[PDB]
Amino acid sequence: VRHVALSVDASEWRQPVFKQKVLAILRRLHVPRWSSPLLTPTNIHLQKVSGALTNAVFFVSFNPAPNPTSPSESPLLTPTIPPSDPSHPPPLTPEQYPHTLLFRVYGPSLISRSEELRILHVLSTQYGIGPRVFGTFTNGRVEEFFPSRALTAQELRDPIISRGIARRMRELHSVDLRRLGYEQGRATEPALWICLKEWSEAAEDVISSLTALGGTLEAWVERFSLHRIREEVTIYRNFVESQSGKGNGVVFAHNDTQYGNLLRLDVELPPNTPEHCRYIVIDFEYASPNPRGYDIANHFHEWRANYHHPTHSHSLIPHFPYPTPIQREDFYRSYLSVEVDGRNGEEVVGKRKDVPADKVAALEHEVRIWSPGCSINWALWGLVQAEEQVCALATKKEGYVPEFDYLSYAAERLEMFRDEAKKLGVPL
Amino acid sequence: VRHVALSVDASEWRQPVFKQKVLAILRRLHVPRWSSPLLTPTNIHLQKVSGALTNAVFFVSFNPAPNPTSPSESPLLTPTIPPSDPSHPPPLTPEQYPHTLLFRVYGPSLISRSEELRILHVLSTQYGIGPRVFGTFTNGRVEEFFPSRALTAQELRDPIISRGIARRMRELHSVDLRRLGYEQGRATEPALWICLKEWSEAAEDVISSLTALGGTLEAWVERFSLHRIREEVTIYRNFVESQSGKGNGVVFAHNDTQYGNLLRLDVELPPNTPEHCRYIVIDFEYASPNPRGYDIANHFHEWRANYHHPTHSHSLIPHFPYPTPIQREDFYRSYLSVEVDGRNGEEVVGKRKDVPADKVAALEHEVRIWSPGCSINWALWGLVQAEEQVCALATKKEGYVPEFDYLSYAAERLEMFRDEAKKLGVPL
Ligand SMILES: [Cl-]
Ligand SMILES: [Cl-]
Ligand SMILES: [Cl-]
Ligand SMILES: [Cl-]
Ligand SMILES: [Cl-]
Ligand SMILES: [Cl-]
Repeated sequence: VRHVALSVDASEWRQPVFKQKVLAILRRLHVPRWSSPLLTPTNIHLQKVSGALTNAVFFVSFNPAPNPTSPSESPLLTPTIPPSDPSHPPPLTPEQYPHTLLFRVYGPSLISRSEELRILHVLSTQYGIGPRVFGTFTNGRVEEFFPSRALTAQELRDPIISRGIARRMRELHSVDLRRLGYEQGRATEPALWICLKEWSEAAEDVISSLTALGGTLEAWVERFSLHRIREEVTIYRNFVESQSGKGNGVVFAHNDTQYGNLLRLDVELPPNTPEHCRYIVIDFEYASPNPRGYDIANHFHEWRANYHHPTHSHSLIPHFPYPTPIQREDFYRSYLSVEVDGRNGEEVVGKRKDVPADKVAALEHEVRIWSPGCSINWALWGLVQAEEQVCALATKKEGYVPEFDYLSYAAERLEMFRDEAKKLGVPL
Repeated sequence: VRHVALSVDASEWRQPVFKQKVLAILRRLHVPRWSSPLLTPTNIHLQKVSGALTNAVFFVSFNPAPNPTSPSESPLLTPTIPPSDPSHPPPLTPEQYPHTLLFRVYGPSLISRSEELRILHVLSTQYGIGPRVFGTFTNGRVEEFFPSRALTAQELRDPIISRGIARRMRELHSVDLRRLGYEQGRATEPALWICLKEWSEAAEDVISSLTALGGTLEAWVERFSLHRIREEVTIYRNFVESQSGKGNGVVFAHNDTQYGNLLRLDVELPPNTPEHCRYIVIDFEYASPNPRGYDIANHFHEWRANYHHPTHSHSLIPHFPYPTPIQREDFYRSYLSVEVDGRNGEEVVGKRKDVPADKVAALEHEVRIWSPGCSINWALWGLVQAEEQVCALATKKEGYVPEFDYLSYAAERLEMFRDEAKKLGVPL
């Protein structure tokens, strides 16, 4: 995998130097067509993909005009081709136009990028999962963009799309964890527990600024009793491990199947290939060993929309419905109808009706047991993202309005955890 | 440009070993996606493109099914995706499916392949012309196929398509011949003359088997007086060089713009990009320095269809009409409305109406002067392809029926030459 030792400043993406540095990276990576010596940075049609939280993602597609386009924001959707100047054609004919790319810029940060790269490499070459990476640069990487778009929240409950999502996760979960570097395989410890320990310690660092001020803000931390969380994780963990239906260890989980990381491929499928195969999962930033019921339960929470992803303060929280018992069963049947022979890797697909009911009900129990974990997971993740809001609140920076209210985000998910855990049977 | 030292036997293209060797070449070339270790030769959906004469050309596209498809013949047209087996999916999801390739296998043989490669490299990197070559093997090369199809004979006279063809040739002709290795630039000797000398000497070798037998076959050679051709080339050459309107030296000519080497690109063009830009020229096997009027006159002859390309004996010779004076003028206006600044390479496109009439009429005279050359060119090329038919005739191989009647092909074009040259003014 090719590498170039150059960086971009994502905060400068609206400036010409950004296109100059992008082009330099594409040339040194020998990205085809983009490396043509006949092009210059003005040929970069640049868009920032909205809804990314941690990292900045950009579309890079071909601008045929002699003068540059202004950079704009856009959703995750195949860029429209910008107009040309008929009197000053580009130096290439259309079959040579450069293809569209995803240009990922890392923020600061789970798994490392160097380990994420090695995993992505195994996933693609041994299991046929993941994007084509043209190369990496100092703080990001460059990927092929296949024409496609993100799903909507409404599309998660479509039975055909839901069926495809269940298939793709099953395919993810059939990856041999040993090939990824986890020596213990299915007996590896769930990444959930390590995430709750690290983020609860960081959460404590963040909210100590509120406590130290006393008064109002300390009262807020006490109203939502944020210090007893460690004592509530441990009680929940002891209940889970004490369950016989907790599942057989862990699998390679995506851990973040919100609709923004689910793609509809814009492609003509082969004859007989089912409609639900045009759907795939993207963005493995959070992927790691976890119980399969955790990954699935997380997806079901994501039916409600803006579960992991926070809501902007100027928008209404979506609130789509959680899947009913039969929609979850449709999901399980689709999920379990796919078997991958571990010896040779062959995938065989069977009828959903032939899945046995004890297998379907056992998976439901797994989901039920791991589902509260997803909420405390994102709750503690929320308190960590609140570092900046807290720092402002503690300083009383005039006129500050946070882009996301992560404090409220965390309270809400913490109460989701406490409530689902109580109704599950956890003595919290 | 990557290279692998392996060969294929094009005569074995219907056999499994052919797919095995194709896959081996794609891996060693590191063709993306095709190099995936999850694929095998049964994933090669293989088609032989019809209408190739010298060399064998194959489509290589993705077969998703566990069992191989049978190899078939096909025209130059984007292969349909063959059906999959829903119970045994391919090991890749659709965004990873390998793209379609052109797999060219050379026959025996103008310019060399090693020089053709260096020229193709200059044409692509400095002028934006030509195919993306993934790599070469011992007797061929592997190219990207962009979705597209060959034109039909009927489409050559469509004013929009004709306009695009004229543009693309102008763009070809603006190439600096010095960048291609021809030190003398526009003063380089026309390749026509070297082709007529070499092929007339080979023609003589071929037809000497007919003469040596006497009787019938010698009478045939005398009926079409094939020995006085050298004396007729020289007379025609002295008339041409004596013309003041012969044009200003030579340009990089394609020399073979039959409809089979003209492509309609299947692509969504940028806004404001004119319809005729979806048309391009392919296959540079015959390209070389020649007078621009020669290349254009050759294209006009090709309006009649099956000019260069022979007709199969079981088919009727097409016989579409030659372009009228105004269709040729439409062609000249479109051709001359494009200027490429030689200093910096910028292309500017103007209105066809603003082309001056003296420039249009001067180009017509160039075409008229060089047009008989095209017929003697293909006539002598025909006598050379007749080696095998003559060898059979001279042996009286029982039941022999030639795939193409090259002897008749050559007589016909030789009389086209003699007739157009007489009506031009050549004392032949
Ligand atoms: Cl590509
Ligand atoms: Cl163009
Ligand atoms: Cl399939
Ligand atoms: Cl490609
Ligand atoms: Cl598939
Ligand atoms: Cl244009």
